[PDB]
Amino acid sequence: SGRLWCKAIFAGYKRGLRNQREHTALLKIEGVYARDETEFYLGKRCAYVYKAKNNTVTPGGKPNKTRVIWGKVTRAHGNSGMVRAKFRSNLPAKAIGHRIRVMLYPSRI
Amino acid sequence: PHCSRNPVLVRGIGRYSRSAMYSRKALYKRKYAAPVLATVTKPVGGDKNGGTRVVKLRKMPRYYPTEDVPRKLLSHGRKPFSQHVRKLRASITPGTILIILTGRHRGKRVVFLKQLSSGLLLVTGPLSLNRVPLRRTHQKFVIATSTKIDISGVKIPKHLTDAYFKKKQLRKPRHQEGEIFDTEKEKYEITEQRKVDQKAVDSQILPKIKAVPQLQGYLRSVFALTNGVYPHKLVF
Amino acid sequence: VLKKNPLKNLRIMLKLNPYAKTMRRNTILRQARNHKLRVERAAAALAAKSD
Amino acid sequence: EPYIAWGYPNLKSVNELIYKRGYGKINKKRIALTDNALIARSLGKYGIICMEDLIH
Amino acid sequence: QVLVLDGRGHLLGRLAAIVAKQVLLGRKVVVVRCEGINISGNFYRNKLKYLAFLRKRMNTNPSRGPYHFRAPSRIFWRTVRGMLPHKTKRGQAALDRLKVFDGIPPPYDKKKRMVVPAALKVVRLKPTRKFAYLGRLAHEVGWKYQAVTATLEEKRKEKAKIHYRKKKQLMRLRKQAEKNVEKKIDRFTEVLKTHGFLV
RNA sequence: CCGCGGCGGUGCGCCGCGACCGGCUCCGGGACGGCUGGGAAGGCCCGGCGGGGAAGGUGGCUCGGCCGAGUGUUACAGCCCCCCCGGCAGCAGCACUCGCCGAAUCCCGGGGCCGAGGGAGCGAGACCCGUCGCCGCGCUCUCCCCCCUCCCGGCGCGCCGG
RNA sequence: CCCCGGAGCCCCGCGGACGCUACGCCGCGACGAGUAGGAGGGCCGCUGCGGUGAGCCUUGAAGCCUAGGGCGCGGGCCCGGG
RNA sequence: GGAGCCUCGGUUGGCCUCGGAUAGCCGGUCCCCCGCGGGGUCCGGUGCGGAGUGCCCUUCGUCCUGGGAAACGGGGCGCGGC
Ligand SMILES: [Mg+2]
Repeated sequence: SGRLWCKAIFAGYKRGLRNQREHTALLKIEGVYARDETEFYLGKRCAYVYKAKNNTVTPGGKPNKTRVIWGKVTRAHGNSGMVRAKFRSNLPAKAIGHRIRVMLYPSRI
Repeated sequence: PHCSRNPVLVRGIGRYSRSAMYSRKALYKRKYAAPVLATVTKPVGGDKNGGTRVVKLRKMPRYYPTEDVPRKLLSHGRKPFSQHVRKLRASITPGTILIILTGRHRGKRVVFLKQLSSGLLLVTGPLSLNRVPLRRTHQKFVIATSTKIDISGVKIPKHLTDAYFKKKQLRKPRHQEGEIFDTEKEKYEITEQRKVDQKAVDSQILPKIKAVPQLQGYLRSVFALTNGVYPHKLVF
Repeated sequence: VLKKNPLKNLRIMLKLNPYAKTMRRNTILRQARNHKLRVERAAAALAAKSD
Repeated sequence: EPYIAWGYPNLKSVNELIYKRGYGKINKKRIALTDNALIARSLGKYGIICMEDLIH
Repeated sequence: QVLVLDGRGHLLGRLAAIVAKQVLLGRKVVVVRCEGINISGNFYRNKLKYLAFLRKRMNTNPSRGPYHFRAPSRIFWRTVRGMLPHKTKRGQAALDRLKVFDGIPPPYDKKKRMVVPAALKVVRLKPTRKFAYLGRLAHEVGWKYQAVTATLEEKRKEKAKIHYRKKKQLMRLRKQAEKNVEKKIDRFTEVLKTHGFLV
């Protein structure tokens, strides 16, 4: 009857200084700030929940305006709890600093 | 009718030798001294006039498609889903408490019963407590909380299985045109044998969970993450 | 043919080298014997600490 | 020297380099060593007929 | 959902980098009491730094050229703007997210404010070194309202002293109530200390 | 037409799961070799021997309540440290993680990601298919025996016979 | 100690494609920068001619426009509407 | 009190002392001063802060009836006043 997802930030894409690989997203999960503690979220199903103008379908309910872009948390990113994800569709790059949802049900523990 | 002689030392690796298995299987003393155009193949028929007809069981086809795909290379290792090995996680034991995460029963705490014969977890929250039926779940979609009741002295019915938890709608031969064919009828029954099974299972579960203090309150509660609570921090 | 790794595939390792069967039968049986002997030494050490 | 790193390897090093990276030159082609028959056909007149003979 | 940071005792660029990163990560940050920001290196060094910044100006039209903000809140806004990619839309959105104040306004004086020890002077500078207050720096460059802000902060320190006196009175009532009730919550207090509370 | 009975391409779209393989990236364990055939260390200390910082002392002073603290003065051993005469399981480069090289003197198990694309029956009465090389193993053509025994049978929850 | 109008087989020395525009199909291995320049292939494009399509067409040719469906790495091409 | 268009962010809140860094927090104030409160002296409790942001506060299934511990609490965007 409450929240079943963890707060995270789409901090940007996999990029160098002047390059950009848009097929890999960088995710900052709130609460974890180290490489040792981000081993829990390896493989978790993640999504960017947004909404638009036109009504679209919804599994298990009436059609609404909300939409998602699903994905999968691939591996960690560099010593500070930053983690990587590869979505099945690329993010619009308007989601910089907005919430994404890392769920809890590729549960292995 | 004899079983396996060598034990499973490492999976895919025999235990003793070639020679010790030779001595045990005893290929010694088992040194064995052991060194058409006219008739029809398979008709089954008979007739009154002209004698008995020679029929052709499994006759030749009447149409061949003008293009077709060839055969395959036998794929060398593939087994169907009914012949797979069934895995279990180390935290899921018969008698634990599970947090269901993905269904419409979302965040609920369920006394776990047993692993079925299809890889799907059997699930029975008490219907008086948590409003959960006899329901299947999956291991990947469930956080297994390490709270284990004594459950080994119950009698689960054997007739409930993957063939028992199966949907039966969407039949073919209807008229298919109009305002018909499964857009109507709006419902699905409860099939009161399911009710009798639910009563016979939770009447054995409930006196073994009302002995532990506040356990029924923990089962009637629902799981939800809040501020300052992170799953890499809390232990379950 | 897809090259399967002999260090990860035991029957490919046996197709290239049939003595790897005994090479992996030993360091399982001998290491199990040595682990049993170290558990027996630890039990004798606990008996000496109790005595 | 300044463009290479060279050293004296070990038996397990030769084992990884021949089993995991076993690529032979048969008819000027880089063919994987998925069978002992390849080495037995190529070096059968030299006494090296298997992976173990080649490693030795 | 909004951080309220205190500018008292926090270093200028050390605080500005953390504020810039946390605002680019999509979070509303309100940095307040920015005349209490101290800058490492003594006052003549920091004053000649800002006077050289004042000397850097456009020759043909200085109204078109560099805008030299004297207030300490706008100096902090400038040193976060120099760290944000402010030529882009996400940098302009970050500048819209950041709200910086001189003194501390009545929308934020009755809020619990945060302290960053990763940008604080006692943590970062050696105690034998020197520093300079941004309030004194701004007042001797030309910012007008140090004294008005000082009187308003004196008024709200009196008000906060009254509030903290009332909080101490509520806390002594809470402690004497726990002393009265610890005979009838004997098995309510014990089940918190067997799991790790009140000890 | 009732059959998802067997084969083949498959689904209108959105998906999920299982097992297996290839490439990776990590984790938890187990046991082994060499050394100065490891160095110091952990335990009981024994009969001697020399030297040095300076202690339930001696003792100039200071600070307090016969007693405590600081400083300095000769310096024994009853505060300790180092070296020689000589010896006992007690060690595993050790989760008392004090610092190496490592591996036919080496192996097991687990977690996360990515991808599967190649298709050796186009026969008229005879299967629209298996499998080739490697490690095995189960049955049978050899016969016995012990235990758990579940579909089933018998007897009073227990026992007896695929 | 027999024939395969059929031993029935991972191989059929008995005729032998679904796979064969042999200028075709198929299987491995390595490689892939480029100006000036050189060579090859265009079922890329324009115009006219000799053959050819029992070719297309007032029940609508060429040309032109297109917020449509597409194909080819590409040169460009085939349809849908006016 | 009503559907119906557009644009979006969200997924409990924290309603507050100043202050020092070679120190600080909390008491009664038996003792004293100043305008019930503040300040000073002595004393007592913790100080890698449990009078803890490594923190605190709210439960996030419902209703039926019939007992125990606790409570005279809550509500009608409750009406008028300070
Ligand atoms: Mg919503």
